[PDB]
Amino acid sequence: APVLSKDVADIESILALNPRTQSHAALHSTLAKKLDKKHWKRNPDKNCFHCEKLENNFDDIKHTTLGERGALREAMRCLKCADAPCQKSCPTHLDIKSFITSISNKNYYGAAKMIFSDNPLGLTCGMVCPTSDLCVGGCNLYATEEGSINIGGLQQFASEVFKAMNIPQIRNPCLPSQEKMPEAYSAKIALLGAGPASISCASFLARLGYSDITIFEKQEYVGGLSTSEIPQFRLPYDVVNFEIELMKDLGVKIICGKSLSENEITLNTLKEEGYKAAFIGIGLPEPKTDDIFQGLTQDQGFYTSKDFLPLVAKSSKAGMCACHSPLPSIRGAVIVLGAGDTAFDCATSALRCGARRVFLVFRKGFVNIRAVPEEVELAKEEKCEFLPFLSPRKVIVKGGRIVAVQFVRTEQDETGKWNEDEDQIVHLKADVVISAFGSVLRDPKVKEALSPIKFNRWDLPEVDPETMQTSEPWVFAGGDIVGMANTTVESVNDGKQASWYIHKYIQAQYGASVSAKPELPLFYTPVDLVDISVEMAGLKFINPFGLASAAPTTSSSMIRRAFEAGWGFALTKTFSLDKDIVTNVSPRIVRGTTSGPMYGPGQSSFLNIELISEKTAAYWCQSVTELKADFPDNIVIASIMCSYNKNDWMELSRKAEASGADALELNLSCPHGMGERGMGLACGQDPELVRNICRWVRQAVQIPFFAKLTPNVTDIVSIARAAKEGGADGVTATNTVSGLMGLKADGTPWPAVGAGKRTTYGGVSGTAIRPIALRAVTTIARALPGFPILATGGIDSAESGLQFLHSGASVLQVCSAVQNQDFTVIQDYCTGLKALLYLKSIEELQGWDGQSPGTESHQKGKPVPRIAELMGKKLPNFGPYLEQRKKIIAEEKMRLKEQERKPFIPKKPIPAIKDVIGKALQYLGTFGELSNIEQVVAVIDEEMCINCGKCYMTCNDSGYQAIQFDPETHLPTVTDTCTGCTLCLSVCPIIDCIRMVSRTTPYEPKRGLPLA
Amino acid sequence: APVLSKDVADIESILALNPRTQSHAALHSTLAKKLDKKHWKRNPDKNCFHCEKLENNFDDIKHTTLGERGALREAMRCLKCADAPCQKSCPTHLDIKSFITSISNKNYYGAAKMIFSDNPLGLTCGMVCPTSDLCVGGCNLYATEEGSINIGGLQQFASEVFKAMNIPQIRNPCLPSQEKMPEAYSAKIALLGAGPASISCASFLARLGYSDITIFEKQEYVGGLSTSEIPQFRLPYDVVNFEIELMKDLGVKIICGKSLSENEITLNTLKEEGYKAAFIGIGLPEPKTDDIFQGLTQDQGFYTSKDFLPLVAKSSKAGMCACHSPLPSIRGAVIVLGAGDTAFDCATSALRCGARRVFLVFRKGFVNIRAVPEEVELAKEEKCEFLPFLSPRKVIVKGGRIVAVQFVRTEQDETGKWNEDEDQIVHLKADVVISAFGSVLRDPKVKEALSPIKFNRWDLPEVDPETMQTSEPWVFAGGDIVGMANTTVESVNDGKQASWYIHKYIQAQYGASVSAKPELPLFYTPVDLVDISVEMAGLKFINPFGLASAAPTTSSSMIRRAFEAGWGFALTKTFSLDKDIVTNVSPRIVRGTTSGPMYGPGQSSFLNIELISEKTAAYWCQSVTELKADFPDNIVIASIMCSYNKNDWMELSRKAEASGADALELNLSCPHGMGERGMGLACGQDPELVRNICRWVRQAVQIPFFAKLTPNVTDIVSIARAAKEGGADGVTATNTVSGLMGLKADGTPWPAVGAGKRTTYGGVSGTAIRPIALRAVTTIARALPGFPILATGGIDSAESGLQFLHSGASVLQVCSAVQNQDFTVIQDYCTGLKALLYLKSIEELQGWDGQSPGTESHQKGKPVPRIAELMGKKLPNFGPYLEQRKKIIAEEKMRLKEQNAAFPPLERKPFIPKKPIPAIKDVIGKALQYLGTFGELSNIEQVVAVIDEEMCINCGKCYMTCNDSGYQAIQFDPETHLPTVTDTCTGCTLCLSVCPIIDCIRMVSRTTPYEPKRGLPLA
Ligand code: SF4
Repeated sequence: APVLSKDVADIESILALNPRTQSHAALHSTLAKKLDKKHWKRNPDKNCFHCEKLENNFDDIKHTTLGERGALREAMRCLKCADAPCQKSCPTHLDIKSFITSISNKNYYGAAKMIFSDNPLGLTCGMVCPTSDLCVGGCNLYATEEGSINIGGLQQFASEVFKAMNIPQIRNPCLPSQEKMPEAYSAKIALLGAGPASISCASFLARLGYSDITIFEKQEYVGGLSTSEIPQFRLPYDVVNFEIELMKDLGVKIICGKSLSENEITLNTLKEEGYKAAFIGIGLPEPKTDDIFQGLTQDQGFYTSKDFLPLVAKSSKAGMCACHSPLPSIRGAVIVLGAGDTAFDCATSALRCGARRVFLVFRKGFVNIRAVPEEVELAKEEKCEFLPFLSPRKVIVKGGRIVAVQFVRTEQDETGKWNEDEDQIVHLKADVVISAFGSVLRDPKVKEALSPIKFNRWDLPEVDPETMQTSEPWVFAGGDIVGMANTTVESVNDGKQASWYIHKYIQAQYGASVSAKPELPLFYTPVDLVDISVEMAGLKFINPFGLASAAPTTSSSMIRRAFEAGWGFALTKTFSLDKDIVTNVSPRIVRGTTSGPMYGPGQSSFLNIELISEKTAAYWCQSVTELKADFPDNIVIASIMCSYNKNDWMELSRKAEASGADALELNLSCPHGMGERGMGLACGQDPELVRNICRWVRQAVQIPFFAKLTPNVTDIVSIARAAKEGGADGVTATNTVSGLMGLKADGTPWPAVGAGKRTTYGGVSGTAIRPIALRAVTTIARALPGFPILATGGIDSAESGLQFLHSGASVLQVCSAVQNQDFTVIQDYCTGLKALLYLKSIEELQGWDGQSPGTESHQKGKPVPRIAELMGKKLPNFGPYLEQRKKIIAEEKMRLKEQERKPFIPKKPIPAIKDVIGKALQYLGTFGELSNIEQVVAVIDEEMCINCGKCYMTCNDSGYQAIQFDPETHLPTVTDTCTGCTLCLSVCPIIDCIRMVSRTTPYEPKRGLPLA
Repeated sequence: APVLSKDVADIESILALNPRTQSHAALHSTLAKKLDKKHWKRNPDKNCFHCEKLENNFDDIKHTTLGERGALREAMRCLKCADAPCQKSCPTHLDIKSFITSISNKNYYGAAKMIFSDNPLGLTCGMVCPTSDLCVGGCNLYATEEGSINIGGLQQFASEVFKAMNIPQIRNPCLPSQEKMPEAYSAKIALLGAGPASISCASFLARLGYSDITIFEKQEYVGGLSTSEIPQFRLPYDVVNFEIELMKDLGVKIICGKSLSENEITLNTLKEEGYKAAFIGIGLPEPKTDDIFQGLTQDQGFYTSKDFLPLVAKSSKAGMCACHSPLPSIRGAVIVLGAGDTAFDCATSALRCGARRVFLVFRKGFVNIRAVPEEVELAKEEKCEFLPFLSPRKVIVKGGRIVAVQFVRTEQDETGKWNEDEDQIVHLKADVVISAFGSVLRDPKVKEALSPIKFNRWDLPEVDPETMQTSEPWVFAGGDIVGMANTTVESVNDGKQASWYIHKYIQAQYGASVSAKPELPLFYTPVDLVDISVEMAGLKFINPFGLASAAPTTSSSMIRRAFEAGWGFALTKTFSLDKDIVTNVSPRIVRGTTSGPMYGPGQSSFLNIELISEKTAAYWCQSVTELKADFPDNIVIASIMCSYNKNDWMELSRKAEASGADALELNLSCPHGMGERGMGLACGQDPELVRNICRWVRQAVQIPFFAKLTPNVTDIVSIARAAKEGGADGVTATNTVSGLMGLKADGTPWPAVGAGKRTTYGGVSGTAIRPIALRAVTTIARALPGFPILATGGIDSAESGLQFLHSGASVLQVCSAVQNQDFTVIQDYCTGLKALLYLKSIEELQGWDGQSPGTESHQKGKPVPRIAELMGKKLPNFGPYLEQRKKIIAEEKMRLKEQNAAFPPLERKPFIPKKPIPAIKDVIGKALQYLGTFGELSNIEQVVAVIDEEMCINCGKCYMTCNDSGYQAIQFDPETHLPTVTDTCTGCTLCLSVCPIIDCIRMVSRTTPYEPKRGLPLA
C-alpha cells in the first residue's frame, strides 16, 4: 500500500505556503527586498507624490466609519467609565458609556435610543463631530498605547443600523392624550432656518407636547450647512433626510421659500399673526468678503466658500434639489485662501470638480492652522499643497479670467505680532480662486426683521447664555447666529437649551409653572411599548431580568438601588440560621483566564471562593420586609441554606416566608466551603437528598420555592426531577462550575490566601460557563416540559438572555455581567429585549439576525463597489492590484458623470415572552436525528477577505488540506475536497466572509483505506 | 431599628458619581460645556500654538513604545498570517508571525530568539525602523478599521525583556568544538567601521564558527549612526551597547582609534598582514556641503547634520564618550535646511538644546517631503514650523554671529521641472543654521585606501547586489557605503548577505566547499541547552507536548508534519473496528461564544459534534507502523474505541499494539454521538464499566495504555481510580465538556445541520474549559499520587503547559491551540518551557512572574518619572493637572542640566544560574502543596486593595464594581477621577479583577483588625 502517512505531490503543492519553522536564518539581498516590497504595499507610499484621481468621486472618505465587525471590537474595548470625561466633553452630554455598552451587547436600538435622546441629529454628529476636540479629546483610553475610542464611528454605526430599521419616533407614551393637553401646548411657535439648531429646538418642543410648531426656511432645501456645504463624501444627504423625517414624526412643520427679512417675515408680522414664541436659527448666511475680490465673478474663476460648496453639494447630493445641476467645471491650478476648516472642504471638493492641483494659502504659519487635525489630514493625503505666511493683495486678471494671485509675506515679531512686508510681493499662478474667510450676518433687510432685539458688539443678536433668550422675552436664538457654537453638536445643544426656556416662557404666559429641575423628554419609538413582562409559578415579573444571589446582592441597600434602576427581581445573598454563620477569607474573587491576558471590560469569567452571606437572617428578613413594602411590584426571592436537617430547613424557610418574600431559592449548589460544613453540593448532587429537602420546605411554607441546582453532576436532570418530585415550584439552573482558575509560574495559585499562599477549588461564573448552563437549561426543559426554570450562567445581554428564554427558561438571573459593569445594564437589557421581539414582526427585516443586518460585502466597513469591471477579477486590496482597482473605480466615476423614506409596519402581533419560551427546543435532538446527507462546503467571498490565510492554516494543520492559497494575491479558494467541518469559517477574522452552503457534488467520506 | 435596606448619608455620598440611568435628557448650556471641556482634556489642544519646554529633555518620545499590558493586547490582535506580507516587507525577513505569536503566549524569550535569529540589532530596529514604509506597510490588518499591527513596538518589547534577562549569546551547540574546527575558520577577518552593517556581518561570521574577527573603528565610540546621530529620545544608547555585547559574546573583537585611510589601514596593509577577507562598512562619513556655507563656523552658529547631531549625542548619551560633553547652546531662531529624515532629527534635537523656535525650510513642496510620516509627525507635534518652496542662497553674518539667511522662491512648471526665480529673494531671520543635505564619501585618503576596488558612477564602491562582493574577490562592502540601504535594517541585511558569501569565499580559499543552499545559523543562548524531556509509564518523551486525538490528527500525514515540526508525541484520531465505522455530519465545528463577538485569532473555545475517525483501523495501523519507522523517538499513541464488548476491546487493542504503537488511549469520553451507538460517554461515567474495559485491555496487550476520562461526571476521581484498579498505566484528563454553544435570535442553533437546522449537545474545548481541566488534573493527582496523567484542556502555551505540569501531569496534549493556529506553535512551546525552567535558577530575577518582569509604575508603557515634586500630589494625566506635571518635569530637566554630573558608567554582566536548572520531573506536582480544603485557608490573614495612583487611567471601574458588586468602599474624586480605597474594604478582590491596568491595584495585608459586617448583631 502507498505510503499512507505521507502527502502526495498534489497536497504537498497545496501546502507550499503553509507555515513551517526555519532551521536557519533567511537570505534575501537588500536589492531583492526593495523589488519585492511594492507587491504587498497596503498603505500610502511616502515616495508617491500623486494619488488616484478623485473627479466626481464622492465616496465616503471618513477614517472613522465602522462596520459591525469593527464596531463590536471597539465597543468591547471601551472601558465604559464612571462619570465619563468623554460625556463631559460632549456638547450634548450624550451618555457615551451607555450607548457604547449597548453596542458591545449587540443592542443597536438601545444605543441609538440613548444617542437620539440627547442629540436629535445623532447620525450627522457621529459622522462630522470634530471629536479630537470634543468627546474623544477627553477619553481615558488616550492613556493607553492603543489610544482613544472611536466614539464618532460607534455613534454613526448604531444610528445607521437604527435608520435601517425604519422605525418612527413617537411622543412619550406617558404624556396625556392630544385632546387632554392644556391649552398652552397649542401655542403657535415659529422657528427661523431649518438647520441643526432649529431642528433640535423644534424636536424637543415637540417632545414636550407642543402641537403647532413651524420652521420657516429661506431655501428650498432643508438641513442648513449639513446640506448646503458639508461634502457628500463626509456626510451623505440621505442622513440629513433621515433626521428631518424623525422630527416630522412628531408633527413639526416645515415651510420652505419663506425668509426672515424686512417686508417678508419679521418678529412683528409673527407677533401680529398670533405666534407666542420664536426661535432664531438662521446661522451666518453671508460670506465674509474682502475688497481685493470686488467685481470678481465665477466666470473668471472666483468663488467664496458660500458660492462654491453649495454648487458642489447641489450637484452631488441626490434629493437636495429638484434640479440636477452640473458639477462646477474646475480645471487647472486652484487656490484656496484661508486655513480654517471650511478651506479644507473647499480644497477636497475642488479635486472632485476636476482640479489639476489645489493649493491652500494662508497668512499665518502651519502651527497656526486651527482646523481640526482630522480634517487637515484628509486634504494632506489627497495631496493638497500648503503655502504659509502669505497674505492676498491682488487678483491679476488677463483675458476675462484670473491668471494669478499676488501675495505679500507675513511674519511674527518678538511681542508676537503679525506683520506683512509690502515690499516682498509673491506671484502665484491659478485658474480658480476660492476664499474661505468665514461667514457673517450683514444683510440689513435681515437684521431689520429682528427689530427690536438687542445686538452685541459682534453685530449678532445678544442672548442669555443659559436661557438663549434675547432682549425680547418671546424671542430666542441659537446656533451659528449667536456666535458661540462652532459645530453641529453645539448648535444642536443651543436649540436643546432654548427649548426648555421657551417651554418655561410659554407656560408662564398661560399662567402655568414648570418643574424647577429641567425635564426635557427622552427619545421614544413604538419599540418602547413592547411588553416584556412574564408570569412564572404564579408570580408576575415586570421584566425577566433579575440579580442572582451573589456579590451584586451583598447588601439589601444594593437591591433597592437595583430596583430603582429597573431590575425585575432580585435574590438575596444566600443566608442561614445564626448557628451556621460564616466568615469569608480574602482574596476571594478573581478574574478569569479563560480568554487570555485581556484586562478591564468584559472579563469572560470569574472564579470565587466566597461563602454564603456574612449578614444574619434577622438583617435579611427585615430587609425583605422593607424592600417588599417599597417595591411591591418587584419580585424578591430569599435564598437560604441549611445542613441536612428537617427542623432547620423548616425554621429558616418559614422565617423567610413571614418576612414577605415572594418566593424562596434553596441553595443546594455551593461548589466550595459550605460542603465541609455539610451543605452546598454534598446535598445537591444526590437526588434523594434534594427530594427530601424540597419536601421539608414544601410542607413548611405556602409560597413558591425553587431549588438552585449545581452543574457539577453527571446528570442534572435527575436532581431537577428530584426537586419537582419533592414539591419544588421550579429550579434555578445553574450555580457555578467547579474549577481552578490557574497558577503563577512559580506554582502558587490565584486566589492565594495567607502567607502560605493556599487555595481551594472555587466556582467559575461568567460567559465561559454559558455553554454548560444553556445545555443544562435545555435538557431540563426537554425532560420536564412546563416546569419553571430560572436561568443563570453567562447572561450579559438581551440577546443572550433571549437564548435562555428560547431554551426553556422563564426568567433570567445575572451576576458576572454586573460585576463587569454596574446596575444600569438593566436599561440595555430591557430596550434590547423589546427591540428583538419587535423586529420579529417586521417582514422586511427577516434577513437580519436579531438587531444585526445581513452582512454586505465590505472592506473596512465600507461597502464594496459593485462595478462589473471589478467582480471576479482576483484583485486583492494591496500592491499593484490595489492600483488597478482604483483606476477602475475612477473610470467608473467618470462614466457615471456621463449619464422616499417609509416606516416599516408590524405585519403580525409582537410576541410576548410567553410566546418565545422553549421555541428552540424543536431544533434539539440526538445525533442520529441529524442528517448526514445534507452536507455543506465552505465558500469564500473574495471581496471581503483580508488575505491572512487563517482559513488555509486551519484546514492544513487541523483539517483536510482543501484550500488553495494563491502566492501572488493571497486569496484563498476552497476546493472540492472540502468536508464542511466548518473550522475555516470559525477562525476567519471577517464576519460572514466565509459561509457554509449546500454541497452540490456527492459527498463521500475519506476512509484512508477501502473497507472489506 | 434603622432602615437596613437604605444607604446612610455617608454611603449615598460615596455613591455620588456611581452610574444611574437618566429619566430625562440632560441640560447643559453650550457656554457651560465650553468652560468644562478643558478640565478633562487628554490629547493636544488644536488651538494651542506652543508645546511644553523640551530643553535637556531626552525622554522616549516614540508613539510605538509598548509596556507588557499593551504588548499582550496588540500581540493577541495580530492575525499571525500565513506567508505573511509583513515578513516579505521586512529587509531582514523576520518571522513576524512567529515572534508575535510567542509574545501573545507570554514567551518573550522565544520571541526575542526568533527576532535576533534574523536581525542581530533586533532591539535597535524595533525602535527605529520606519515601519510604515516597511513591514507595517504590508500588514493585512491595514484592511480593518482598527488598523495595522504595531510590529516595531512588539519587537522592541520582546527584545527589551530579553535584554533585562541578561542572558548571553553562545555559538550553535551543534557546531564542533573550537579545536576541532577546520583550519579555514581561523582565517583572519577584518571589518571596517563599527556600524550596523559590520556588527551584523561580524555576528553571522562568528555564528558560522570564525574565531578571528576584528572590527576596526575610526572613532572612540561604537555603533555608527545609531550612536553618533540618532537621538537618545528615539534610541537609548544602552540599547546599542546591549547588542554590541551580544556580538562580543561570540568572540568578535573591536579596536577603536583605527581608521581605514591612506595613512593607516588600507586593503594592501591588511593583505600584507595576512587577512583573508575584509568587509567595508564605513558608511558615508562626510556631510554633503554647499558653497554658500563656505567659511561658516559653529561659533557663528552654522552646522551640518554631521557636526550638530554628534555633539548632542555625546552630551545626552551616557556611556558614548567617557569625557564630559556640554549640550550645544542653541538659542533664538533655528533654521534647518532640507526635508529629509535627518532634518527632522536636527529640528527636534535643536529644541533639546534650548532653541526658542525651529523652522524647517526646504526647496520643494510639502507633498515632496520624502521623510517617513512618523518622523515628520514628531517634529510637527513639538511645534516646528515648515517653510516650503525656498532655496538657500546666502547666509548673513554680523558680529561674528548669524542673523539671517537669504532664499529664492522655487516652483514646478507644467513639465514637472523645478525652477528658482532669482528675482524673488527672501529674508529669513535666524541665530542658528543647520544643513541636512545628506552625507557622502569624498576624503581622497579614504577612497585611496580602498585601491584597487572599482567604484561606480555614484562614486561609491561597486558590489554585486547578491554577494556584496567588490571587484576584489576577498573584499566585500555593505550598508550606507554601498548606497542602496536607507535604513538600519537594510544595512544589517547587507552585512548578513555578505557574511554568507565571505564564508563561501574563505572556505574556497582553503579548498573547501559550502552547501548550495545558504545556511546562516540562528541565534542561540544557554536557555536552548535546557533539557525538557520527560519519562512517563516507561515511555521517553523528547518534550512534553503532543497532539491530542482530534482534528489536528485527522490524517497520519498531518502527524508526520507535526513530528517534523518538533512535537514530542501524537495521538491518532480515535478509531474503531470496521463494524463501528462512522460518518460525520456538517457543519460540525464552531467557534466559541465564550468571550463575546471577537473573531479571528485566539478563539476562547470551540464546540464540536464530530464523531471518531472516519478512516479505518487498517489505515491507522499501517500509518502507525510507518510513523514509528520514520520517527522512532517520537511517541505515537493509538486512540481506540469499542462498545462494551470484551472481544472487541481485545481485538482492537491487539491490532493497535501489533502496528507498533508506543501505547494506547481508551476513548471512554466522547460526550456525544458515540453514546447512542453505545460508546464514549456511556461507558466512561460508570466506575464499574471503566474498570472492566481497562481489565480487558490490560490482559490483551503488554504496552502501556491510558484511559481518557470525561469531565462530565460528578466525581472524576472515581473513574480515574477505576481505571487504575483495572490496570491502566495512567489517565488522560480530560475530554471535552458537554454543552450548547448558542442560538441565533430566531431560535435556531449553531452548528445547525440540514434544512431542519437541527443540532445536538456537543463538546466544548479550548481555554474556556481549562479551569475544569486543571481542577480535574489536580484532584486526580492528589487522590492518586504518582499515577501518570496526560493533561488536555486549554493548553495553548508553555506557561499554561507548566501549570498542568505543576498540577500533576507529566505530558501535555493540545488541540484547540493548533486549530487556532498551526503546527509551528511547538517551537514556541519548547523555547518557552526551556526559558521558564532556566529562569528558576536565576537569583536576581526572582521578583519576576515567569518571563514577566515585575510591573513598574507607568503610563502608556513608559516608566513614570520619580520626581519628588510629583509623588503624592494627586496630579492625574489630564487637563490642568497634566499641564502642572509637564511644568514640574521640565523644571527637573533644567535642574539636572545644572548638575553636569558626568553620567554614571554602564557595565552589563550576564546573570549566572546559581542553582541547578530543574528538569520536568522536578516540577511535576509542585503546586499541589498549596491546594487544600476551604477550612485550611486562613480567615485572619485578610487583605485590602491598594491603588497606585501613578498607573491609574481614571476609568472608575474599581469604583463601579465595588458599588454595585461590592462594599461601596472606594471614593472616586469628582475632579481628578482618582480612586482611593477606604477602610471599609473587605478584600473581595473584584476591583483588582476588573482593572484595565495590570498591577495598578494590588492586595496587601490588612493592618487594621478585620471585622465581618453582620448587618444586625448576633444573639
Ligand atoms: S477588594 Fe472588594 S471591598 Fe475592597 S475596594 Fe476592591 S471591590 Fe471594594
